[PDB]
Amino acid sequence: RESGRKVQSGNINAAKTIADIIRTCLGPKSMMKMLLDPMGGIVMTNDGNAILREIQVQHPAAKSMIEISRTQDEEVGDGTTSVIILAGEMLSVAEHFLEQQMHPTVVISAYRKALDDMISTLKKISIPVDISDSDMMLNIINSSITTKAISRWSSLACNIALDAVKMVQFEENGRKEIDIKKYARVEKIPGGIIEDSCVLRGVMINKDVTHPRMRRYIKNPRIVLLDSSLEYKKGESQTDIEITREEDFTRILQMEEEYIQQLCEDIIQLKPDVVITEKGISDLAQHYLMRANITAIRRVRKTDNNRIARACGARIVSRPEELREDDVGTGAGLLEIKKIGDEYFTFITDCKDPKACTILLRGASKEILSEVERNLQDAMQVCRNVLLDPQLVPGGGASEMAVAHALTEKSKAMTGVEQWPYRAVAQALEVIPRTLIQNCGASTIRLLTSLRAKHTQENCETWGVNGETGTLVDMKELGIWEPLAVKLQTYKTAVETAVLLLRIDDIVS
Amino acid sequence: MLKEGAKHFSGLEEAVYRNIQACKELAQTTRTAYGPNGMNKMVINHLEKLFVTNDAATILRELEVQHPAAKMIVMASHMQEQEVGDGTNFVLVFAGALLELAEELLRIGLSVSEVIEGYEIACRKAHEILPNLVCCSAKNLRDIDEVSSLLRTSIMSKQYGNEVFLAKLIAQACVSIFPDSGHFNVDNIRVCKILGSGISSSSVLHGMVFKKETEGDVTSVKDAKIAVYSCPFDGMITETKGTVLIKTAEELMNFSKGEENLMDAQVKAIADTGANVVVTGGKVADMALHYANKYNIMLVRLNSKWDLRRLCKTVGATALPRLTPPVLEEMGHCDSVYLSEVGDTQVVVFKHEKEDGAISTIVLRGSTDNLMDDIERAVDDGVNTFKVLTRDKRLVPGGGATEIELAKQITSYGETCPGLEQYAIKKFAEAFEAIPRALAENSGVKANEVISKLYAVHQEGNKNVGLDIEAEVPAVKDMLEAGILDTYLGKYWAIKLATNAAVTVLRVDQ
Amino acid sequence: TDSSQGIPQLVSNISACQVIAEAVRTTLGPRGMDKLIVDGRGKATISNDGATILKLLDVVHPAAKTLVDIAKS
Amino acid sequence: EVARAQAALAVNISAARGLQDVLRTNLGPKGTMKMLVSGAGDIKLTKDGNVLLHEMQIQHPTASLIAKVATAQDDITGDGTTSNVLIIGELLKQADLYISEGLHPRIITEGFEAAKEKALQFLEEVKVSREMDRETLIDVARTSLRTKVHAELADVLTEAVVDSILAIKKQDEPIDLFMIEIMEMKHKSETDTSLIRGLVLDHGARHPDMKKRVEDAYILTCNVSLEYEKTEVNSGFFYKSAEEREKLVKAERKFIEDRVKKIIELKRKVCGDSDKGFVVINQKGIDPFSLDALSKEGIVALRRAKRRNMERLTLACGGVALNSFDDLSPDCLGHAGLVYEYTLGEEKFTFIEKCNNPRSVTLLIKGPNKHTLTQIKDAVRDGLRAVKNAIDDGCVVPGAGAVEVAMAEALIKHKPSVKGRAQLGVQAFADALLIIPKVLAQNSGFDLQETLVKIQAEHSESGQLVGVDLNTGEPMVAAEVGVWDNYCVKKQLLHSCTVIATNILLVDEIMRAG
Repeated sequence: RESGRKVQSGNINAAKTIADIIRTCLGPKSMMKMLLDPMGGIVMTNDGNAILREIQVQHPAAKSMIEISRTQDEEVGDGTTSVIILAGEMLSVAEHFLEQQMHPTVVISAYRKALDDMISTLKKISIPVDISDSDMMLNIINSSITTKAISRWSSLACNIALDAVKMVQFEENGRKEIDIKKYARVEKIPGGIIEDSCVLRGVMINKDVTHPRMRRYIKNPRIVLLDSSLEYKKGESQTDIEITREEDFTRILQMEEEYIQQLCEDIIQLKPDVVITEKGISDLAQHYLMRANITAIRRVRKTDNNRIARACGARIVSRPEELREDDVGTGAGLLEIKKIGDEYFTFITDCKDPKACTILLRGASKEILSEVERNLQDAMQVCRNVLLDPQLVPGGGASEMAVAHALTEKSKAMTGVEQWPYRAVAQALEVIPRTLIQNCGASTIRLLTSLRAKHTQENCETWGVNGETGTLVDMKELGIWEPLAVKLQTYKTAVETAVLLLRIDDIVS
Repeated sequence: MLKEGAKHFSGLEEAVYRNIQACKELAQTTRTAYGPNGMNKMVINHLEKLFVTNDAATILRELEVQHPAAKMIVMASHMQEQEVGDGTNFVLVFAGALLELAEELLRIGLSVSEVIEGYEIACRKAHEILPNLVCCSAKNLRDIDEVSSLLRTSIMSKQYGNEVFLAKLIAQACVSIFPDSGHFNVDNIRVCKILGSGISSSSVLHGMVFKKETEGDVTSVKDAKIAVYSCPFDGMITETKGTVLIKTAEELMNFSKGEENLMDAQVKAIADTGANVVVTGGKVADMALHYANKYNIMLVRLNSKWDLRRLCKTVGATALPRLTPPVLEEMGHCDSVYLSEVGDTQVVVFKHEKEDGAISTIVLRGSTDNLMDDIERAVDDGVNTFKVLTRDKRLVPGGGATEIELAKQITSYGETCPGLEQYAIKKFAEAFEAIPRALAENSGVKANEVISKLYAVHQEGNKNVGLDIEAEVPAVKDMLEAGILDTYLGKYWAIKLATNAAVTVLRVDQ
Repeated sequence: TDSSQGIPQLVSNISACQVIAEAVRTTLGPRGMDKLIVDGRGKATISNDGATILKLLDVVHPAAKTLVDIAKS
Repeated sequence: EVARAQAALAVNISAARGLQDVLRTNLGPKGTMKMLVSGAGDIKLTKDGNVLLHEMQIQHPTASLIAKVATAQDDITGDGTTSNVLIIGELLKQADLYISEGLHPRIITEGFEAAKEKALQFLEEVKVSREMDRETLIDVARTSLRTKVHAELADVLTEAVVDSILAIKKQDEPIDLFMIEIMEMKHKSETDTSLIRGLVLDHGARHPDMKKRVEDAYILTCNVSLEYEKTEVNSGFFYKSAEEREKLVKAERKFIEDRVKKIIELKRKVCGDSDKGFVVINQKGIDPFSLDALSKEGIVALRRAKRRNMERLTLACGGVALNSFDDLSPDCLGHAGLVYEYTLGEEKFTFIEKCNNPRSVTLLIKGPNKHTLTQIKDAVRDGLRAVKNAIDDGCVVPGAGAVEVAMAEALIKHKPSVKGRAQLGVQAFADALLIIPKVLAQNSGFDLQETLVKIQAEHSESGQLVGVDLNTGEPMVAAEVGVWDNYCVKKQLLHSCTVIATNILLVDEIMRAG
């Protein structure tokens, strides 16, 4: 039985002490968190998702901090370190001045109006980026690969990642909102080397098909996706027992191949040389196709065959008795199975429903593959937010101090009770401008002062704090940039958490 | 320690003090363990059995320590004992007081490496002047008196009271027969206690002495092939079974008839294969016995674990229990098989003589085994003292008279050099001094009365202490010119191995 | 492995050997103040001499065991 | 449990003090020996910067990370792991004072970086391209062994060290994966150590003098059973059916005489005479009545061979494993030029040298079979890993403090990054360099202040790389003493120190988790 301010302050003390070490983990210059296991194990990370899952939390508000980090992780995966930083000082600064005065609902609606004023200010500060220029996309990826500070061959993986996500931009909800990255697929290769690879059309497959079971190479013939009914007929048109007897062998087998050859004649109408079958696939059905001069494929998961259907832009047929070129294998299509290393890798290019290209990476080992991949994993996060919003916001304290001022004149204009949470959120925005001064090592009281002074003149349009040089730098000149969409949802999550724990005054069993 | 890490058992106090303090306490019982002794050490064991002894190698194996500095040095005392005989009493007591002097240099502020290299220069220079302190040699190892002259010091290092009769008797039991030109038995010298016929009636019996009573008649020939078996013969008794006390006694009679004809053929097949003596590590069967008398084959009623393994070594046999009719895979070696009554006990005597392949075994007769198993400890290092592997053993002054002969040289050598190694050479001459200081405190006088004289006599080689009045008041005892000798080699390793141990244990701080 | 040395070890052996000599001091005489000896046996045992009583003692001092073994000899 | 603002940094630096303090006297010939009985509860004699970390039951998380970090250094260098421990706590000492004055750790970490690459710039300046001649290889091998063991033991071992690495230059290999087999001889003195070009077989063929001198060795490294175990089964082990188990017995004795007759056809197949020898190395014991019959045919047949020897004899000499002795040509077998049965101890130790391919060189040490034999085992191991770096680089440098003050002169006096934020980290960086020459000489008796003022003047006077004599306490020139470090070694200790210093400096919470 828990109630009152003590739940509220316990919500404060838990959410604050989480964000303390993790804001030192912020910045490309950061401070690693140390985690001593009781077995003596050591964790030295900055990424809060590995942090929050490893640490032991006893307050369910601290468990809810993981849940809003699970919220940001499942939508993006990045900024999960940053969503918990902003949510601390929202409830740290405003609450105890006002919950000694005890108005929960007013601070909720103050948290409402802190959100939309930030939204318009995002459109004030963000100039649009080119979604038709690689170099406009390049420097923002270069801002992301230097976070882990890996540019061995991640720099050439910048162009591989942008030529995947910009290509796979196709996603509808009635107004074509595209925030997809699952339509892209990386190639996980132990052989070859990264640099003489490039993006290929369609959606490339590495997950199950690693063998030339399709053909060796295909120029003209189409791909066939089969979720249709390929279960053979045991009786005349009946489902009797299967072959387990010589008496069951002679009668039934004549009608077993009879169901299959009708399907095979329907498929040869579009002239393939490759047919993959997933649902209803039988052992006899995929080897009369061997007699029908088509090498047939099974044992593939469904998410492969969503990619393979997007590798050709065709609809997977549920009609068994008629197949067309306008049903499976849209257009001519291309299928290329070549040797990279020792294994023969299936590429499916020439995607009709065009603009579909995926990632081809190949390390000299799997470890050499995996290190470049994580940088390209962060890179495909960024371009997906570029597809989500084609405007770029300056990094550092340029975005934060600009919004931190606009709440103040909003607080002077509205000048109700909500004016006091605005200035509190205005200071809650500055903690990432605060923590970069420890992420560099400079005097924090002077740099926050001069960043206010640059808002007086320059309005902090592109002059924010750098935790790399400790000075208030042009984000145009230094190339520290990020999309508006990743900035908004990071702030949107921190608004959601601050409203959440403000409702929490009782924790009972 | 400031942190959760760093598990260690040594440090600033513990390495300086407690490592040396642990080596002090092990050397504390060895203050009177070499040379003349009034000191005795009762031990109850891990076997929890009452024994008194004066050999530290018996004591230190009963002793356990967690201090690795204290643990390491007793292995080096074994390394001298593996090489030469007695003097394993000396290795601990020399290095023990050596390290106590090293604390005093660490009291002053000397670096440990200055103390490390200081005794090393002193170890080399002493080993140079030490063969110049060779005063005699075993010119005739066939002589009984020249052999007994060496042995009186090592027996004194167990007990002063039995040094003279045993040193003759060991030479009477002939370690003299070895030319020592690569000839030394290590297990065909194995001392055989015969209970009864008290300790001055201890005797001589060359070749392998077996206390076990000779059963049956004597061998057909003394040139017999020796069959050494682990348990060929058995003896029957049983108790209640799974269903109690089995349903008949007919199969008990049926099993008893084949048992006699089994051991009838076992003595027969040994008689057929050429062996005319059987060695039974198990007990004797009655049905086996009365066919062995007609076959004229000598039998041993029982043997222990040590009896078979010496026979598998010396004769060259293989020990296995014969549940089959035995054949000869044992190749009898000894050409003379005797029965003797030693201590009025039927004693199996095997015998052969070769130039560098002879056998000559110590036998002891005493009315108490618990006395005689410590008397053999005076014999154990004394026989290995003959293993210098040379005829002329380069005999040095016995008793410890070489120590004051050395200590005059070393502190003179320590004065001439410069350095901070300079002091540890002078402390090294003090390490010779501590042993006769500890022995004279068992003699019955103070050390400063004694040690003043042995420095004041001169380079002499003769002047030392025993356990007499001449040891006490004048501190002059002819421990060179009265049948008291030591060899060069036992003195050479015991200084060497005590040095390398003490230098090793001084560097460690963990 | 335990050990005790020196004079405080040695005097401890002496007074241990005194107490068993305090017992038998006039047992060759017919007289004294009797001890019937009951052990985990649970049985009544008297004697007229000390040597039978010395066969009954499980000595706890090994130095005092030596004086037993000479006297038993 | 959590560790807050001051305490989380403080436990890390205070543990780095006493870790550096206990591991002080472990580098160079002033470096004293250490024992562990608290790592495994056994009498252990151990010396290395990495190996002492791995044995001690440490619970502080920093020393656990350094045991991981110095492992990457120990894979290349060996010694130098104890060099890395000394400079870390000294580097943490100066920067903590600035934090004790009140300063961000990150601005000092920012000053740790540009200070490092100037020293890395200085390493190309101070590297001395010497030849890889044997006497130049001796001076590296002298200071490597005298770090761990005595100098009298070192110089006997240094003779055996520098010749095997010249043999790996015949294979043109800069590194050492083979010729590193440490074989141990039963002795009582570890004063002796023999070098065999080929291999050392550790056994002696129960009926001796079969063929103890083989000038033409055709090697068969097999494991054929001649003492074959004979079992009667009906269940995979002993069963109750006495009727069934009897019929298998008649074929069990036919296997032993089968393998005896196969040896006779192989000797006439390979040799054809007794002038050319033939050697059988059996991993198992051989029948002595076979060892009598094989000895007359011109065959020596070694038995109970070690399974570790089984692969290495195939690599250098040759000879593959069978369970038969079928007719084989000398192409299927390997060759050795000379076979000699040597005896020391209770076992015969057959020397086998001048292989079909002298690819592996056996380092045979003698010793009293103690931890001293173990202590000379890893000492020559780190002796080989140090001169492994010598074949790697072209520049062998006078070390022992000669570079250390030479860096700190350029770092303090010349600001590389004259902006004051980074020069703060330079001051902690250059003062970190002083710890190796100053305290080992101070341990030798001439204290740290007399040593520093001498070597700073003399190197600024000469430019000749004056080091420090660790046996007097005063600086002497390491070019003539022969206390040298490689260009490969000195970079990594600069590399491994800095990266592990910055991350533990940049923590603020050490939380119990999992």
